Amino acid sequence: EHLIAQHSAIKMLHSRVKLILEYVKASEAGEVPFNHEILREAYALCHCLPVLSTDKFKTDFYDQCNDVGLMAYLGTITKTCNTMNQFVNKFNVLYDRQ
Amino acid sequence: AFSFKKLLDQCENQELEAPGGIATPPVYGQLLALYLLHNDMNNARYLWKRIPPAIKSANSELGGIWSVGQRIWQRDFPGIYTTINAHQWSETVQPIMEALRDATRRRAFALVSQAYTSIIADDFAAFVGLPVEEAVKGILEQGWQADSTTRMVLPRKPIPNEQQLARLTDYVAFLEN
Amino acid sequence: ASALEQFVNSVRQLSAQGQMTQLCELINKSGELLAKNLSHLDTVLGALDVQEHSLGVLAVLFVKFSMPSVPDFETLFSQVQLFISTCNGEHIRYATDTFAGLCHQLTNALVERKQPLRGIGILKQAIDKMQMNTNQLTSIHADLCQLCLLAKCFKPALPYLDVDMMDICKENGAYDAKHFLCYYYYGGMIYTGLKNFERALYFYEQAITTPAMAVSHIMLESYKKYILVSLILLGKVQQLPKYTSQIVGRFIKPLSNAYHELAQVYSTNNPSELRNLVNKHSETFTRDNNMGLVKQCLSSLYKKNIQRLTKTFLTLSLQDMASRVQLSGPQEAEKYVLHMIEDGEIFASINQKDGMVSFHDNPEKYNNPAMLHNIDQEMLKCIELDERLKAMDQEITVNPQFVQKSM
Amino acid sequence: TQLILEGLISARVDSHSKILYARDVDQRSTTFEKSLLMGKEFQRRAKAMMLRAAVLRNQIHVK
Repeated sequence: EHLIAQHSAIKMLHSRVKLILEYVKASEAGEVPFNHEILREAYALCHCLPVLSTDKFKTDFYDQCNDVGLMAYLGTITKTCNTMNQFVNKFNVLYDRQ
Repeated sequence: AFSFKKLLDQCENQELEAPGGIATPPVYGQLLALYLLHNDMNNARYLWKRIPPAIKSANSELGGIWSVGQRIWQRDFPGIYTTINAHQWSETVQPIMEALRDATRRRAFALVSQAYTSIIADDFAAFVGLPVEEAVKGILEQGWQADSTTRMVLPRKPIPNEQQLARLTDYVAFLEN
Repeated sequence: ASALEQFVNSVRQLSAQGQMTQLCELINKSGELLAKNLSHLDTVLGALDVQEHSLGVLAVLFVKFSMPSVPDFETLFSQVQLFISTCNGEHIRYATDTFAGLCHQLTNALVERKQPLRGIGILKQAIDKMQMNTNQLTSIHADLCQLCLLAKCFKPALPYLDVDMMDICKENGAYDAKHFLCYYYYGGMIYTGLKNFERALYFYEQAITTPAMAVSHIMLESYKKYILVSLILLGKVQQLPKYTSQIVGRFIKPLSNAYHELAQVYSTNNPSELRNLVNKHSETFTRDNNMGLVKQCLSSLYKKNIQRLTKTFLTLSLQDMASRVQLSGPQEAEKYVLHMIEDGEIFASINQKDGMVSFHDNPEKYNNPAMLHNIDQEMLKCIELDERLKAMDQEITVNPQFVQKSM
Repeated sequence: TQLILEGLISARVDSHSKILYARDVDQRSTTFEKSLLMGKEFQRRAKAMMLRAAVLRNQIHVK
């Protein structure tokens, strides 16, 4: 559901890009030769598309990934020890006494 | 490097599959020199201890390689370079010996760059086993600082999306069950 | 010889007619004819075929090795290699005791002849054939590690020692824990030889924690090596867990008193006094087959003093560093710092212009993809570990005893 | 130096200029380091307990 949820959002944006791309293709052949502030801005948004990142943003982006990634590692350890605890409890009844 | 590693693996396999239990002297020499190349001092020392004294007596080149290895263990770079260039190495040993020379040069260069904010020009020349002035010009073209008055050298210390998504899926699948 | 021919014919019939369990029980039967009758086994090997015929050949070979009449070892070794190469031991897992005894006898012969270099590969192949999974530890591993230690060739061992083998083989009840102790002691020695002090200490600790009701010299040597490795790595003797053991510790602690004295003097933290004690007790530590571990302990004490200085000093001169650590001069301190930096044990820098060593503050802020990759690598070990844990838990559920209590 | 060894001063001795610098380490760097050590110890203890099940399921002991 989480991935389909982002799949719908990307599809929504993907449909918008198709409309812009088709309009430019039609303008190259027919339509209005220049819709003025629209294609001017549409080009500006294709230039703003590569959001420039500096060293600090990649520093913080990797900072967030490592923090929760460690949290993910802790969650796996917590799940693993519970399975170990269940294994130990079952093993102490399988052959062991007391 | 990669070819040297493949040769080392092949020589180790040949040693393990030796018919009479004793490898040919070229194989032992290649093994020892390649262990010296990778700075694997423990493996080289154990291999030298494993070699019977009959090979050592019948092949003084093996003794020379062992002396070079002992010099590497003591990390006396001028002595290391002097000993390497003193003994004539056969066609199977000369290129790998020169590779060991280059590896030692790079190792000393990195150690000086890391540990030494300042170093005497003579000390750096001894560490690299090269004359002082051309070493100075080589480090100047390396973007370093050198003081002529005090003869001191100031070295300058220098996941794809597909792999991530696979790891993220393995996050959920492990926690899903 | 008629009885041997009848036995060969019976083995052939059981192999050709698909009688796996009948052949296994015939091999496991009395076999007095094989024991009393000899000099005809070569014809048995020649006439018999491979696969389970080769399993019968292996049984005959084990009978041969059980006798002192073993002849030309070269011809025997070629036959053993041919059997291993053409091995189809789909049922050798039943006659594990015979194979374990064969491996023990072969290793004893190799030690007697002082040729342990070639036995490493044969024992590796034997381990591969015997174990069900890579997570299985057998008695052959002890002999393999012994051969690696004697031959001073630790290269093959390290792969199969870096893997945790959590399935001990009963050897049909013939697995004496002496093999377990030998394997752990020799693996610890091999790891010490490769400067892998952490895994060597782990192996020594596991060997110490083995529940044993009697004293053995191998166990005492494992304890002594554990003390030495603990002194080298952590600078102190790691406390034995309350997971504990049996009379082992109770009798060792009185016995290994000299190593405890060495540990105490190490705790006093005086290189001069430590060297004086070592000279006093030289002959005591000479009974170790290695004296280099004491020099390694001294070097580790020097490195620990340097690290304690770094934990307290931000920048220290070479002269004062030599004075504090009691070194002969600034050059020795400079060389020690360079060697420690090369090994990655400290982050510092030396300024020869002013004769100062700058103990740099820890630059590792842990903000690189390498740490993320390392975390993901530990993940896959944990996920595989959890899957193995779940698999055993399912196997436990199959046990009738759990079901009988549940029903 | 003795106080640092005992504790409760949290300081570093820059003996070059003889200046005592206080230690203020980031929690995250220490947290990540010891968390990784815990995971390595947890895996090592996971191996040891995993090993212990071997000698008991297969009845392995000194006779």
